[PDB]
Amino acid sequence: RFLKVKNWETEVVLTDTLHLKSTLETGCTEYICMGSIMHPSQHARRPEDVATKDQLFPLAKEFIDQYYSSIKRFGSKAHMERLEEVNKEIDTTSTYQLKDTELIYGAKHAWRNASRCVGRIQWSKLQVFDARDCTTAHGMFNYICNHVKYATNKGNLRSAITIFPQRTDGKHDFRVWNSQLIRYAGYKQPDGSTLGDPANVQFTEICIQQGWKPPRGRFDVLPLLLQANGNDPELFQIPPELVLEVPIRHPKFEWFKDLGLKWYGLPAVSNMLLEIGGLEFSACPFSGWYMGTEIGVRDYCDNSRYNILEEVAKKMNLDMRKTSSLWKDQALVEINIAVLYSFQSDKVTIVDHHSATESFIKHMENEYRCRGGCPADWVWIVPPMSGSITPVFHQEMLNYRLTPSFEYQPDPWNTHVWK
Amino acid sequence: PRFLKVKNWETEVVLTDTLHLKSTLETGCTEYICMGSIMHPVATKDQLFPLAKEFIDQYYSSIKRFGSKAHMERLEEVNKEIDTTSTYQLKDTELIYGAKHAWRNASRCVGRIQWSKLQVFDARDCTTAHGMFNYICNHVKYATNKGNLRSAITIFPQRTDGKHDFRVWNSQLIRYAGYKQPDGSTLGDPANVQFTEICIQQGWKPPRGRFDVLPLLLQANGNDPELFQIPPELVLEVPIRHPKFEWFKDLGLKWYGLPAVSNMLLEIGGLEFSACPFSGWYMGTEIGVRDYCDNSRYNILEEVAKKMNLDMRKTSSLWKDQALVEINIAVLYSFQSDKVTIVDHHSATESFIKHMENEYRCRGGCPADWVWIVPPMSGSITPVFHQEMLNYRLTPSFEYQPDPWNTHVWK
Ligand code: HEM
Ligand code: HEM
Ligand SMILES: Cc1cc(N)nc2cc(-c3ccc(CN)cc3O)c(F)cc12
Ligand SMILES: C[C@H](O)[C@H](O)[C@H]1CNc2nc(N)[nH]c(=O)c2N1
Ligand SMILES: C[C@H](O)[C@H](O)[C@H]1CNc2nc(N)[nH]c(=O)c2N1
Ligand SMILES: [Zn+2]
Repeated sequence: RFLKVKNWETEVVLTDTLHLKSTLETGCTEYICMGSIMHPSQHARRPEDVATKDQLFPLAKEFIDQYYSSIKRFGSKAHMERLEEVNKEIDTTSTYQLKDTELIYGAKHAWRNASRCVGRIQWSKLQVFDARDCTTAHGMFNYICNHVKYATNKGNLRSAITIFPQRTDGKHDFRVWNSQLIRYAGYKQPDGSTLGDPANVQFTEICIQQGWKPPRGRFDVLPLLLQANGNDPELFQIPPELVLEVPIRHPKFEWFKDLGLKWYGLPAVSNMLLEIGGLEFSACPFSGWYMGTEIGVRDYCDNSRYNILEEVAKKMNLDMRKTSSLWKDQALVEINIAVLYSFQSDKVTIVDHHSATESFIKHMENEYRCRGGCPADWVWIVPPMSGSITPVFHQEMLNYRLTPSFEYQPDPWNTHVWK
Repeated sequence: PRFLKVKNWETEVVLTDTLHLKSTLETGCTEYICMGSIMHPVATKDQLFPLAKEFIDQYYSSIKRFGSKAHMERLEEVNKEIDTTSTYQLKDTELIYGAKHAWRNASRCVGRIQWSKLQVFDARDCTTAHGMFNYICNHVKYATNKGNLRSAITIFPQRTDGKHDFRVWNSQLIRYAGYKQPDGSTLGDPANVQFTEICIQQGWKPPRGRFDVLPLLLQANGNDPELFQIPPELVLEVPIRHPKFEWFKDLGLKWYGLPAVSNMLLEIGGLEFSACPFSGWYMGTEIGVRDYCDNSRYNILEEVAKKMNLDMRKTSSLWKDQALVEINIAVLYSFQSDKVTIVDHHSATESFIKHMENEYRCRGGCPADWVWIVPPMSGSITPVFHQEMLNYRLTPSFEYQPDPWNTHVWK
């Protein structure tokens, strides 16, 4: 009917009606909950390849209706002409093209609708770069460099998305093969161990297998692997002066900087799909700024990532014989103190998990007040350390799928037919 | 489908869940909205019949006697009781099987690797609050075992018409009192302020100290609850000191050794056991993260951080995180030093992954609530964080029930 959420620390109760506008299956049923499944559902709004008219047009009407409602038209002359324009365009090309305003609206609302994102208080402050005129990998690389430069802004980071041509028949996709624009290589060592970042071992190897000569260090910025109009991907080296990096040091442990650690300042996800009114932008790299835990809890401490916990623990002279000394927990805190201290000292935008979660609670209040709800995925909103001492831990959330949205998509190398 | 797969993204291990086909009651989610983080989303004859059948069939299957002569006669014997008396009585074997499987089925419990080692105390002959007290004392003494804790449950008479319920009004058997002061401050445990007032109103004379063990408030056969003081020599306690910080013991903190939850309802075969206190042993973060460090609890976070000379001006110093770790170190060190059973969140989550994999092997699945299985601190460095889990409701089960003072008709 109409669902309430309660915060068990403040007793604030919020009432959700926005979920009634949700279209896609979450994967749950009355009998099974899938809220901890990474990809619970395959319910897409359109089928395989180029859809028929009765498949694409109703999705397009819905988005156009939604956009003209958002600006307090709907039924206006411009709205009705737009519907005719979309209809003729689908009739004559089997697709349609978004206006600049519709594109900007759709990208912001994809971010506004991203139930897993704790950063959404910023959703309407997003710089949209229209790259729909792009035709080649070289052009994609040019757009990405300008994105990286604008978004980095000498450390005063600015949220941005660059949107490449939409999918047509599915054999002409634009893709950024990288998962993020900036990532460190991972090297599969002969003695079975791993040098660099273990997440990227496979992609690192694709790059090598494509002709990349690895410098074979521990912080090798990977090349860009860009695919335009379904052609074979091409390698490009981001100019180093565009890749802002922060040396990790600790405000008290002077031996910390001697660990020779750094991280990059710009998180820019580049393997997701942006879906607006039935159109699918398979290359839409988007960026904001880091929550400190994303580098220092996940990027340094996952067992299949950097795993430098022990060395920080060893350097801290901790009992590592048994878990009940909580040596992992102690080192994990110090690493996250160090990451934040370094980014703040170099005036690179960063947010701690206490501040980001507090902002999200505020965003939730705003969304329920003016929009009747806010989709939120508790499993992803709660930070990976110190969860119960942040306000989101005690906040009930409702998760549901609204459109426009960002969607997962398969890595292109499982799909690509080379030439 | 016929199968559902769950993946561990750290180890790549993939398990196949067929057990969820046997879940019969709701999760609260719908096909279009997930309620995985909502905390909480008498039977007629014709209602009781199929629920009893399902449970007896399940029990006779478990003992490899399905379809047997004893199975068919038990079935017939149950239907006659339902027909004649509108209820039925579990055999002792079924009671034990039911209690153990309600724990096995508890999707929010990370401790379930131990489920088959549960001491079941049958208290269905109890008739008065005094009798309940006697049963609960023996439970406490048995489970505590001088620090070598043993899990146990004590099952009081089932619900009949809803007007004669047995209830433990306490939420746990052993909790400390909370007193709100005229100046707005709180003495003791702020989580128990409401129940503390209920006890004082029933005549309890509070010591008005910081660690007053609350009295038992016991309701038998639907009568007004009655107060009892647990004998102090039965309440094992642990003074909290720190292995490095000399000053920690000067906070004067202690905790009780035995977690014993007493406000939930045990449901077996449609029968409802409204009074069923059960106990295990602590995971350290249940005391150290939640029992001292929720802003609605003791709030020695600020005290520990002060004594640590931490920069408490900005959050980005992570003073709260730093002080939370040390309190949890102290909790574990103290219990281990006093030889009182406790488990840290790393050991517990690792054991639970082993348990889950074993349940998938022999049982076809294991329902699990990631929101609750993942510990309240250092989540991603524990192995359950990367473990996909399926949540569904099997019966027998433990269920929430409203506080008895909300619905009780005072005599
Ligand atoms: C501006 C500062 C931002 C912060 C601090 C932030 C924070 C986060 C974090 C911590 C996550 C979970 C990541 C993890 O732990 O693995 C997340 C997820 C996500 N963010 Fe944001 N974010 C920001 C901006 C943005 C922007 C600009 C977009 C797109 C326009 C975006 C879209 C998303 C999406 C789609 C997800 C979920 C992806 C998935 O399903 O896996 N975020 N965010
Ligand atoms: C013996 C060691 C045990 C350990 C270490 C353990 C651990 C835990 C923990 C940490 C939680 C989450 C509590 C919270 O974070 O607030 C939990 C929940 C739970 N435990 Fe266990 N437990 C144990 C024994 C038992 C026993 C013996 C039973 C019943 C026979 C039981 C039934 C439950 C139930 C029903 C819940 C969830 C309650 C709810 O729905 O809110 N546990 N357990
Ligand atoms: C825009 C933005 C900023 C930020 N600071 N962080 C993000 C993290 C993610 C994410 C990445 C990878 C995965 C899967 N490993 C899930 C995510 O939610 C994302 F998409 C966008 C982010
Ligand atoms: C809002 C949320 O559902 C609630 O605060 C839950 C979250 N997960 C939890 N997990 C555990 N183990 N214990 C809890 O008390 C809670 N609280
Ligand atoms: C199994 C689990 O659902 C999965 O690993 C999720 C859990 N929650 C997460 N939360 C965040 N923020 N980031 C993650 O990668 C994950 N991983
Ligand atoms: Zn769900």
